[PDB]
Amino acid sequence: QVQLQESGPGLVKPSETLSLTCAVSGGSISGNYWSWIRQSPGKGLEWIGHINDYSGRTDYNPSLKSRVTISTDTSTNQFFLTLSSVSAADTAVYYCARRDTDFWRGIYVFEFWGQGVLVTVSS
Amino acid sequence: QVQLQESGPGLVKPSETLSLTCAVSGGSISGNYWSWIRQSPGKGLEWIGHINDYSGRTDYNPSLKSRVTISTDTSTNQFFLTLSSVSAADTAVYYCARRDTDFWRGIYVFEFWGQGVLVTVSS
Amino acid sequence: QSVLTQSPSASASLGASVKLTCTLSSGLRSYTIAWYQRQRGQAPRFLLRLDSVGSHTKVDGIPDRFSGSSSGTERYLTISNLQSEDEADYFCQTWTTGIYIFGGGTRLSVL
Amino acid sequence: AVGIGAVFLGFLGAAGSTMGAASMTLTVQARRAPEAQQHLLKLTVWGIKQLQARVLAVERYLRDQQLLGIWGCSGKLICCTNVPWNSSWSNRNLSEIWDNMTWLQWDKEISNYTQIIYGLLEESQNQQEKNE
Amino acid sequence: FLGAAGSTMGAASMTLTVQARNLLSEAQQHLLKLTVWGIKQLQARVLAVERYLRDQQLLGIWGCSGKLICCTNVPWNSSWSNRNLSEIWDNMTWLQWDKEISNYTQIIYGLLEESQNQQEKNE
Amino acid sequence: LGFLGAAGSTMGAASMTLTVQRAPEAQQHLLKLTVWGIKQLQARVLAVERYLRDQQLLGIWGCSGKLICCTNVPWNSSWSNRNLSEIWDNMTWLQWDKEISNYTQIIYGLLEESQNQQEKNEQDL
Amino acid sequence: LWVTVYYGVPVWKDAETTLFCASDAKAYETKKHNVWATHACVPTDPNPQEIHLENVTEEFNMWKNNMVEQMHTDIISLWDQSLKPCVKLTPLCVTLQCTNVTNNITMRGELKNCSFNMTKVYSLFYRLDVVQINKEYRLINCNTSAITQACPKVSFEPIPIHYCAPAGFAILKCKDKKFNGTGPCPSVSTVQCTHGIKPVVSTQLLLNGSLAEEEVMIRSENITNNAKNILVQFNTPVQINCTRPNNNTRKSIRIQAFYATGDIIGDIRQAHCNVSKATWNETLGKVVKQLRKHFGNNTIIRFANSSGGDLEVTTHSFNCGGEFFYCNTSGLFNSTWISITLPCRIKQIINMWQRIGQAMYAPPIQGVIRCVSNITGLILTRDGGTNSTTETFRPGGGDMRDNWRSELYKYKVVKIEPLGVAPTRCKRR
Amino acid sequence: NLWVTVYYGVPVWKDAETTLFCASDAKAVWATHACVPTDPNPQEIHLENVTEEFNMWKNNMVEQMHTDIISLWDQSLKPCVKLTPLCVTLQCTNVTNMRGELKNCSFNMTKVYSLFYRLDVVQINKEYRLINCNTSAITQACPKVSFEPIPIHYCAPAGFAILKCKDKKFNGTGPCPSVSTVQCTHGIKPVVSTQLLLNGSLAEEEVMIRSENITNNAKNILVQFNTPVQINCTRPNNNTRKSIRIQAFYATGDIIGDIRQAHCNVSKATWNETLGKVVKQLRKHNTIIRFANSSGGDLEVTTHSFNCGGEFFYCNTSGLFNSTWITLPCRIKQIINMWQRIGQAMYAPPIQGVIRCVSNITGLILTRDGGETFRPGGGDMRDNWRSELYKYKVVKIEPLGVAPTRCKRR
Ligand SMILES: *[C@@H]1O[C@H](CO)[C@@H](O[C@@H]2O[C@H](CO)[C@@H](O[C@@H]3O[C@H](CO[C@H]4O[C@H](CO)[C@@H](O)[C@H](O)[C@@H]4O)[C@@H](O)[C@H](O[C@H]4O[C@H](CO)[C@@H](O)[C@H](O)[C@@H]4O)[C@@H]3O)[C@H](O)[C@H]2NC(C)=O)[C@H](O)[C@H]1NC(C)=O
Ligand SMILES: *[C@@H]1O[C@H](CO)[C@@H](O[C@@H]2O[C@H](CO)[C@@H](O[C@@H]3O[C@H](CO)[C@@H](O)[C@H](O[C@H]4O[C@H](CO)[C@@H](O)[C@H](O)[C@@H]4O)[C@@H]3O)[C@H](O)[C@H]2NC(C)=O)[C@H](O)[C@H]1NC(C)=O
Ligand SMILES: *[C@@H]1O[C@H](CO)[C@@H](O[C@@H]2O[C@H](CO)[C@@H](O[C@@H]3O[C@H](CO)[C@@H](O)[C@H](O[C@H]4O[C@H](CO)[C@@H](O)[C@H](O)[C@@H]4O)[C@@H]3O)[C@H](O)[C@H]2NC(C)=O)[C@H](O)[C@H]1NC(C)=O
Ligand SMILES: *[C@@H]1O[C@H](CO)[C@@H](O[C@@H]2O[C@H](CO)[C@@H](O[C@@H]3O[C@H](CO[C@H]4O[C@H](CO)[C@@H](O)[C@H](O)[C@@H]4O)[C@@H](O)[C@H](O)[C@@H]3O)[C@H](O)[C@H]2NC(C)=O)[C@H](O)[C@H]1NC(C)=O
Ligand SMILES: *[C@@H]1O[C@H](CO)[C@@H](O[C@@H]2O[C@H](CO)[C@@H](O[C@@H]3O[C@H](CO)[C@@H](O)[C@H](O)[C@@H]3O)[C@H](O)[C@H]2NC(C)=O)[C@H](O)[C@H]1NC(C)=O
Ligand SMILES: *[C@@H]1O[C@H](CO)[C@@H](O[C@@H]2O[C@H](CO)[C@@H](O[C@@H]3O[C@H](CO)[C@@H](O)[C@H](O)[C@@H]3O)[C@H](O)[C@H]2NC(C)=O)[C@H](O)[C@H]1NC(C)=O
Ligand SMILES: *[C@@H]1O[C@H](CO)[C@@H](O[C@@H]2O[C@H](CO)[C@@H](O)[C@H](O)[C@H]2NC(C)=O)[C@H](O)[C@H]1NC(C)=O
Ligand SMILES: *[C@@H]1O[C@H](CO)[C@@H](O[C@@H]2O[C@H](CO)[C@@H](O)[C@H](O)[C@H]2NC(C)=O)[C@H](O)[C@H]1NC(C)=O
Ligand SMILES: *[C@@H]1O[C@H](CO)[C@@H](O[C@@H]2O[C@H](CO)[C@@H](O)[C@H](O)[C@H]2NC(C)=O)[C@H](O)[C@H]1NC(C)=O
Ligand SMILES: *[C@@H]1O[C@H](CO)[C@@H](O)[C@H](O)[C@H]1NC(C)=O
Ligand SMILES: *[C@@H]1O[C@H](CO)[C@@H](O)[C@H](O)[C@H]1NC(C)=O
Ligand SMILES: *[C@@H]1O[C@H](CO)[C@@H](O)[C@H](O)[C@H]1NC(C)=O
Ligand SMILES: *[C@@H]1O[C@H](CO)[C@@H](O)[C@H](O)[C@H]1NC(C)=O
Ligand SMILES: *[C@@H]1O[C@H](CO)[C@@H](O)[C@H](O)[C@H]1NC(C)=O
Repeated sequence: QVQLQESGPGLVKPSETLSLTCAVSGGSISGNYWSWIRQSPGKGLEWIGHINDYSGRTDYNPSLKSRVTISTDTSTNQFFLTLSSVSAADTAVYYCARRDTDFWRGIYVFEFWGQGVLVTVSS
Repeated sequence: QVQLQESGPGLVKPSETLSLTCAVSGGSISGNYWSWIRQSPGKGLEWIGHINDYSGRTDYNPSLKSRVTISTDTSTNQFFLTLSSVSAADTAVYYCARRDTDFWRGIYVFEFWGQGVLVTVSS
Repeated sequence: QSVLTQSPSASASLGASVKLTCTLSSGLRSYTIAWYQRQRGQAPRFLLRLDSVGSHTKVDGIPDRFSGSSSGTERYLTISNLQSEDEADYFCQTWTTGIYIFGGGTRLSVL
Repeated sequence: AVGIGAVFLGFLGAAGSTMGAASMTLTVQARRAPEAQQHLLKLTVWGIKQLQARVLAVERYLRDQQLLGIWGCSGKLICCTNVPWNSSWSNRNLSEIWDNMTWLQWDKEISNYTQIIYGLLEESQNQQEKNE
Repeated sequence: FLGAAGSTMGAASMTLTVQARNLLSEAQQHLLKLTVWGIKQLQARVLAVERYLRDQQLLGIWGCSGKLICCTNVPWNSSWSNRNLSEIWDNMTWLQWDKEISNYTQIIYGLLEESQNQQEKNE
Repeated sequence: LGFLGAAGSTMGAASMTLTVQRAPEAQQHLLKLTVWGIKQLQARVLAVERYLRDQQLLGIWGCSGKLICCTNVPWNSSWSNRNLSEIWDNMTWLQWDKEISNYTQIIYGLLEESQNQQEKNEQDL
Repeated sequence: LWVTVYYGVPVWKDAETTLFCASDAKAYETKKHNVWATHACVPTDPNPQEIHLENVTEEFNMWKNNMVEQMHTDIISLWDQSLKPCVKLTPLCVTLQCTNVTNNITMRGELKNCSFNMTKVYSLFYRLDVVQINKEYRLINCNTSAITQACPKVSFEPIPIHYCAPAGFAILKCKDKKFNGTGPCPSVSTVQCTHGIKPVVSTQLLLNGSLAEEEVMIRSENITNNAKNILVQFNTPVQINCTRPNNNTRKSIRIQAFYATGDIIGDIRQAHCNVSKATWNETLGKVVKQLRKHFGNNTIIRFANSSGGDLEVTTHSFNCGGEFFYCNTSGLFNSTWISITLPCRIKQIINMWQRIGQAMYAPPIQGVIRCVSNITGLILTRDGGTNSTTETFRPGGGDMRDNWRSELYKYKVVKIEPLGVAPTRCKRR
Repeated sequence: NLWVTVYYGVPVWKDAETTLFCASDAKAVWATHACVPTDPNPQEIHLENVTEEFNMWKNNMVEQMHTDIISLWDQSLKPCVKLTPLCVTLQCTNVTNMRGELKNCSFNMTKVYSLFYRLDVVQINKEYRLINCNTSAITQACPKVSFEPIPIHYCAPAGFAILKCKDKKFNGTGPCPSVSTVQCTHGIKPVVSTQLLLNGSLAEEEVMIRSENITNNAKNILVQFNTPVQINCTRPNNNTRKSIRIQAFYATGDIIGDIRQAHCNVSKATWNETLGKVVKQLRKHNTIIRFANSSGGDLEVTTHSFNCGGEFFYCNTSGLFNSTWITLPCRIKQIINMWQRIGQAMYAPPIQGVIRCVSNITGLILTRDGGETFRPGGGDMRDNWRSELYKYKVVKIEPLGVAPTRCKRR
């Protein structure tokens, strides 16, 4: 059983870095895939990125590869999202989730999800 | 004071491997040439092969190059002949001898010989 | 080619002189040889090296009665003061290339 | 292949053996490449790597020896101390621990209290040397 | 690492273990840079280990053999800054003590070696 | 290596002596320098490993560190009995080792047994 | 009594530490130059320090192992490092005018001869590789992908790789032939360097795999749970002979020397693999026997072909001679049990390791490409489930770590801590 | 009532075998790729008052060097081309445009003629064949690699030291008063020769003579000179390389210019003086000291077989040894089997133009006679390599020591 707690500023001005921090408890010692997903209001969900907290190699959505950066620290056992150059359309509910390693016939699913932190951009 | 002793099967069937073991006492630690020779009944002797105890550079008679294999065991300080595809024409008295290390006027001699061991092939 | 020849058998009475002839081929006109004796049922013994000029290399522990000489492509092994132990098989061997050439074996008996 | 790692594998040489048998085994155990093509420089790199592996082995061994020397043990393989063993640590008698269980099970039962054991050992050695 | 380097004599003497443990811590041209870097790093660690071992050997010459708080039999001559033992042990930091003793270290080492050897030989 | 200078001297002198005891990348012929550096660090690491094994032997003989260690097994008669003065005054260490080389295994075995017995009967009381 | 320390004591602690690679001496020394699978790794010792232990039982768990993740990460980094020096194909992303070739029909050819105006130059591509745009065609991922082509000199082939624990660690190895890979292992040996591991990419099948002694083995973290995969290790390797019956030529078009496929010599036919029917039937019999043993005799075992999803998992993806075949197994697993020529195609744009990052472009291979391989391991995904009716085992896989876990199923990395203490009747004077 | 005491730190060493790796100077001739470069600071620590008895006839460094030389030869020869298809009947005829010697032979391969030497081919009973084509798988040397001897130092690995003897009065065996410790060795030259040592090291003081046991007239006698006897030796023939494709086989075409046997001279006065010093030396250890020529044996021991610029000369050396107390007609053959092996044989592809090599003569190999006549001999390559390795001995340092002193511990 893995528990997720996401945190970060609830109000962010336009056109600066947006920082989110998600702390995980009960995860596996290595080989985890910590993924960041978001859902914009009045729109469907969309994947942001994922980190292999053992290898350290990242991966991001192709349309957001220039604005995001995901890091992870094992000692405190957390992982951070930094979405720089935020725009007006990036207001959304952000979730930090963990995707499995079963790969049941060409799928990776995120079994464990965070509560869902609001991020609103306004002046 | 170098003494050579030989042992092995006395009777061997056609079409298998004949293995003969020769042990040495008093020989030098390294640099020696251990030679295997044989004499068929009613015929003159002929050289089978030899091994350099230090390097391991084997050498065999050209008429028996594709059938024999000579190896050494430095830990117990012995050396083995393995003659494959033995026939009824290979019955002979087998000797294990030590090669000279002087080369006096273009000769390598066999200063020390073994007592000779009989090997026969019969139906 | 390259081959050694010698008498198949020779004999003499005890206390006499025995001559052993080792014959080299045409291409072996001057090669050195080595003499080997083998008493029946024992380890063959090194006797001596001997070249075409008459030089011979005595071996420690070999009786001084053994002697040798050379004449062209003929090598002579002379034995004097015989006993029953000298009855054996003798042969001359040589090294031309990294292949050895042994004699056909000569049985010497003493009566 | 050579160095101190072989010594560590020799320490591993008998894991399931008896405690006394393990201690006796510990006491007993205390004692031209062909270079075909572009192999010289790769051999230099491999030499750097092998030297660093051997140095890692040596440093781990030296750290263990220094930890042993912090207490009253210097460098002896087997060592005797002067801090009492309270009954809280495995109150049951010593015949079963010293005859039946292998070192693995003893380590599993002690790993919870190994830190306080080390602290008591170091404090006892410090006190013994200060008083003397 | 240095820890209580500047603290009073007593605290440093009680916290010796910290310093004791801290003291023992392709493409052609790219390959040459790599091997020079490896040479530098390996030389650094090997020299550190050898200096630690030399210090351990010096301790072994005396009656220490790896023990931190050693104890010898050499009498303390008054010529080496004779003062009150408590005053020396609660006022001056290690640095000033060694600075004002660095003129007599060699004679102390020689006396220690001679006393240990005499104790070994007499008994 | 390094301590070969004292060789050929008297055991008294040898014992006394042993008691007392940024490169850039513009250097020409770089490959020779780096290879011989590899060799020198090989030598130094083998030196420290040999020292560690020798110290382990000294520890199992009840000496731990130290250089002039003393023990309790008596000198047997068969081990080339000679007058101590000429043993320790004229000949050299190499010759002495060549003389006692046949017996060093027995020496080590007796030394280990003596130290083990000393530990046993010291922990006895 | 008192407490005594014992330096030099056999102790174990399950801890994870980075391991260094070890290439076999003959792997690199003999002939291999400029191949990814071998690099500056330290050559292994001539003979491993394999010491057999007695009366020891250690707990193994491959599904919580760490060597598999470590080796997967090493393979990822090695593959990226191999691909880095090669020149990118970014300028190639442009509209292409394509017409499909009708020189020969096998099962249509599906190839497309496409012209691109690189200031009209022709090239040959495959249908899966290029997608129509609305005739005009475009590379499948050139818009939002940093597409790249492999270096012409380098070649893709498995090469043995050993893993040696650093000083202070050990590799516990379960020598038990009958070992499903979980819980206690009766016979535990210890090594410094592991046996030969060949990094091979494959789905639904294990090629160059390590045959398992005794009988066929079935492994899973949870047979009952549907989600967890199932590894099947045969005892008798199955021959497979697969060949692409075509020959191509490489045209050097400068963008940076891009290599494009040329016209095919003579006939054009889709690739085919061959497997003997009787050996396949016998191996399937052993597999279903073992699965019934894990499921009861009365259980009914059924098979089916892939259930879909992407294309690298439905089919059997594998590289041969430098060409990446995606060869279907639609017909191999079509048989209902109670108590073969594989036609297949190629895709020159591949997404290795299932990431949306850089995709590598397969260089053309001149001449007929044929290869023999050792089908030794199967990856099965249990059917859903309604109970006590039957079971279906359509092949799955795709997760490369699952492929690695078959070779590293019998190793664990352990930290030795020879500083144990003990109580005894001994007091220091 | 004495007691053992351990004395860790004592400078005790013992002789012990090992595996010296290599050391070279040339760029990675010999294969040389397994040879590390050599630009160290050779630490020549001269020990004091150290008498360490040496030996030369029982070194295990010599066999190690011989094995290294054989391995380098085989490795260099390996990537070359086999001459198996050459095993065909040769239609040979004499050439006139040391009278007969060379023979022109046509062969049919699918029909071209080339030049061969009389001692290189043997007739069959007009029609000739190679000397040993089927018994030994002949392989021809690659043209790019020569046979010039590159200096090859031997260094001891970590933990071992090499002991030099700087004493001039030294016959190899017996105690050596002056000794020094080193890690590398001097520039030993792997020259192949018989009866003459060719470019080896020069001994100081007077000429030196040495053997295992002189009295025993079987042990080879090595003599090291003081003043080298200059020998310049040529092959006065405009040889023409000819390439024939079967895989590129090389042979000799028609000779440009006149055909003359390869011959060379020796400074008569210097040779006489050096031989006089030698014969003065042999009087030790007043009878007749003859000097005959090589008594029988194969071509590798009868003549002064030696390489020169890729061409192998087997030279008549009777003239050099006839003074009882100078031009030498050097025969030429191109087939060759080295180190007295079988199944391996080289072809020595011809070199165009005229070759002339100027070299010293530094050592002599002589054998006693029964009964003197010190006729030359040799061929045991170890005897040749014992003329430079006679002042080296791999030694392992053993610091630990035990001594009987008066102590009681506790
Ligand atoms: C694994 O095994 C399953 C069988 O269990 C295979 O599934 C069949 O796949 C074939 C193609 O190989 C399918 O044939 C296709 O049918 C589509 C639907 O039309 C018919 O079939 C359905 C039932 O599926 C009926 O209800 C309907 O009345 C029709 O009879 C067609 O649209 C397809 O046409 C398209 O593809 C073909 C071939 O490329 C083109 O020529 C056409 O122009 C068009 O593009 C095709 O005819 C069959 O229906 C499938 N059956 C099932 C049960 O799924 C899998 O293919 C096999 N492999 C994998 C990877 O799953
Ligand atoms: C070493 O020195 C010795 C003596 O100092 C020397 O011996 C001489 O050798 C020559 C050459 O063989 C002998 O000359 C022979 O004379 C007889 C007389 O009939 C000839 O028949 C011989 O001819 C045969 O050999 C020729 C080759 O040399 C063939 O071409 C010919 O067809 C025959 O087969 C031959 O000419 C001479 O008699 C001896 N002298 C003595 C005193 O023995 C020897 O040559 C020197 N060199 C060596 C050994 O390499
Ligand atoms: C003993 O020492 C002497 C000198 O101390 C030494 O003599 C050297 O011999 C070599 C071999 O002939 C000479 O090198 C050759 O010299 C000629 C004429 O100068 C050149 O034409 C040659 O050029 C060749 O170089 C290419 C690459 O190496 C070859 O592939 C090609 O075939 C060319 O022909 C070549 O340099 C050298 O000049 C002399 N040295 C002196 C000072 O005279 C002798 O070889 C040593 N060993 C023996 C056994 O004598
Ligand atoms: C399981 O092991 C098999 C061992 O044979 C593997 O087969 C080999 O696969 C490798 C690539 O991983 C091939 O290497 C390339 O092959 C192509 C074509 O092969 C033909 O040419 C080579 C070279 O002359 C020759 O050796 C083959 O026999 C074929 O004639 C070559 O063009 C490349 O140069 C390169 O060699 C092997 O050739 C191929 N051997 C065969 C025929 O099986 C098999 O791939 C392994 N399983 C997997 C998929 O990992
Ligand atoms: C090379 O020179 C050395 C000396 O520099 C020679 O060593 C000498 O060898 C002889 C034996 O052949 C030694 O004689 C010995 O005498 C003692 C007492 O008489 C006796 O007990 C021994 O059995 C032995 O016969 C002699 O002492 C020794 N020289 C020295 C200075 O110790 C060596 O013989 C020379 N080698 C050659 C080939 O000339
Ligand atoms: C040094 O070289 C000489 C030259 O041959 C060797 O001398 C010979 O050694 C043999 C021993 O193998 C002697 O044979 C025996 O001699 C004893 C008397 O000492 C005698 O009782 C025996 O019956 C037997 O004949 C031989 O006499 C002696 N001298 C000669 C042949 O002239 C010596 O062995 C060589 N030294 C070494 C260490 O190799
Ligand atoms: C493999 O078989 C072993 C048999 O011991 C399994 O180990 C235990 O199996 C029992 C059922 O027989 C379970 O109740 C235990 O929980 C298992 N313990 C362990 C070690 O997990 C092991 O689980 C099996 N592994 C698989 C499923 O491959
Ligand atoms: C080596 O040289 C000697 C002397 O130069 C050769 O002996 C001569 O041979 C010729 C040819 O028959 C005779 O005419 C001479 O009379 C011989 N010389 C003497 C002094 O008698 C010897 O033949 C040469 N070696 C070879 C193998 O030919
Ligand atoms: C012959 O040997 C000498 C060694 O004595 C070689 O070296 C020369 O020795 C003389 C004598 O002291 C020196 O003056 C020269 O400087 C040395 N070098 C040279 C290149 O002459 C000499 O080289 C050898 N002969 C040949 C042809 O190499
Ligand atoms: C490329 O992909 C992006 C989304 O990442 C999309 O917005 C854009 O329209 C695409 N362009 C092309 C050439 O398909
Ligand atoms: C592909 O080939 C078929 C013939 O098999 C043809 O009918 C079709 O028009 C071709 N496609 C295009 C885009 O030309
Ligand atoms: C693969 O299968 C063949 C079948 O003959 C077998 O010989 C071989 O050993 C197997 N494995 C290898 C090493 O290719
Ligand atoms: C080589 O050929 C010759 C003649 O052609 C023959 O006499 C000889 O026996 C052959 N060698 C072998 C080893 O058969
Ligand atoms: C020695 O031999 C040579 C060559 O065979 C000859 O010229 C000379 O006359 C002979 N006699 C001597 C040098 O006294």
